[PDB]
Amino acid sequence: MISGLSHITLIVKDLNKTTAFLQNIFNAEEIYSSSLSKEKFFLIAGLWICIMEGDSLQERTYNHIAFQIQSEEVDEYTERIKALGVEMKPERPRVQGEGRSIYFYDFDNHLFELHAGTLEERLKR
Amino acid sequence: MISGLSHITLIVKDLNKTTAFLQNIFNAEEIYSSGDKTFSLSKEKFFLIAGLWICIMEGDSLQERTYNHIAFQIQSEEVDEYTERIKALGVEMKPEEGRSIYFYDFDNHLFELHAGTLEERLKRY
Repeated sequence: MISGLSHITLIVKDLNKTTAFLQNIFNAEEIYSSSLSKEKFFLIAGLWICIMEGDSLQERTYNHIAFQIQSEEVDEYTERIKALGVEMKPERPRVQGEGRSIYFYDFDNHLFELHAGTLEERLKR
Repeated sequence: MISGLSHITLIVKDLNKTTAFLQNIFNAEEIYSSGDKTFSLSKEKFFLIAGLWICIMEGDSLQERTYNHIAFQIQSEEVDEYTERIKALGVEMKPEEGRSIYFYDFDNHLFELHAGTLEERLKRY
């Protein structure tokens, strides 16, 4: 059986610029630096994230990872995002029981979500 | 502060096919299903995999394959097993015994099953 999540790997054109983005917004903790290729490992809220430098670029889509935050934190995270001038999506339509979320991109078409809801709340079906 | 992973969202062209894929390889557990075509409401399902909340929505598949990917953890003893398990589903596998397995679903998503922990990966001290 699957024990759980091992890690998430992302490809970016500029590793040092992405590093700063991760360290600033997600308080990412760099735990490794290159090797087969140029890469860095970060710990983000317990999750092992791998960033590799490459010219590969996925077209933008709703395929994304979302991190858990608290409702009372949506505004502060919003100010933080605006400050770095990163691109933010507008309010997405949602149903009752679906908490607030903010969406923004990195520099390589990676959509990230900060969700203030709980799976339990969305199970009023 | 970001407390952790909320969920992972994947867009697929055919949920039924993808569902079976998730069930056969990851023992994915379906816990939610919505959608109503006569009401112009696209379908989506929520799955639990080794405790992780995974969301699937119907839409276009990635139009190209990249190295960005999600890696799930397993045991070294289970590598040969999953290798065969995945081969039996007929999906493409990257030959890249063994410590890590790479393969695509039906929508150009690259998955990895990885044996070994973060600690193990960074033992070089």
